[PDB]
Amino acid sequence: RTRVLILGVNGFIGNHLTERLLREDHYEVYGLDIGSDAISRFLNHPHFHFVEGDISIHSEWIEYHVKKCDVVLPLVAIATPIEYTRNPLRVFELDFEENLRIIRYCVKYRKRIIFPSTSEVYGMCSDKYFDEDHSNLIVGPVNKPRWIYSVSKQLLDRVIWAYGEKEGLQFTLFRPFNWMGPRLDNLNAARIGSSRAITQLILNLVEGSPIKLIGKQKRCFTDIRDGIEALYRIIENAGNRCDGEIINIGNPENEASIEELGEMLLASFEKHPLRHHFPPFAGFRVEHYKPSIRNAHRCLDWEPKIDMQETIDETLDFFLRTVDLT
Repeated sequence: RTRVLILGVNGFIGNHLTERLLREDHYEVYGLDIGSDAISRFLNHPHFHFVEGDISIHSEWIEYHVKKCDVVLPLVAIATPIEYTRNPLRVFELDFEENLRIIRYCVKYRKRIIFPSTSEVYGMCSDKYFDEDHSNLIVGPVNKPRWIYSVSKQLLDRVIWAYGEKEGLQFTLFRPFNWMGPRLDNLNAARIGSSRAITQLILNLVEGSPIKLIGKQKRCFTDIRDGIEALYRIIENAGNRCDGEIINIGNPENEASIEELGEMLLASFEKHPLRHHFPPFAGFRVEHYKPSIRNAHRCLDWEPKIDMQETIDETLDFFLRTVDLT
């Protein structure tokens, strides 16, 4: 069966992607990380193999699994805004330099690489719907440090594209738009996956802190149920329709501003069985951004199905029931 190397498996995507692949009968999953607390349910599974490791520290050990496997999924990256501006150099070394090494192992051993790009690469693009193949990418002056993340991920994309063009690297790039659902990534985990904005809000509701509002700008959210299904089809690569493709993965109908998202969580929150176990709501303390999903349609015959309310209730519910009250 197909050997899937998941680098940074101890989190949101690794958990859902693993559960999925394992439901099928033709995948062998090699999940590499420094801890397994988040995928313990899979440790004793016959087709799962935890691999002790760290992409900043290990060189050889990782190169070896790239060669030993068929498809590689690099999920390790610092994807926390405050950090873009706080420890930018560390964000560049991990996100850019260390992943570049993995990309290179992939071209060297002729392996398929499914790389998580970012929805942030579009920047201040005026298109109502961001198009992987046509939208221009707009960022601010170099003196506006917040963009180092976006531009870094973008340069990587370009380098992957270059290897695909001049050296036969087989690949697929995916750009997830605010994925959410059960088993969210810890706010400070350097693993790509779950929307930090919504997990910060749930955190607010859980800790009794207020929801801070810049809350104007609107965003698209995607249920992990719909998102992981898409990712899974990219691994399937039916008819190889994904080779050389860049695919946005989001539900363009779930639009909502920070304040609207918050309002939605509050509602589901106030009606939740465990509501009494959480502090009273602290209150609210004072452009476009939609993805085009044509490529997803084309390459995957994919279309988001879960209704937004359903996603809101479930993500919150699972979170509340998982909270360690003691």
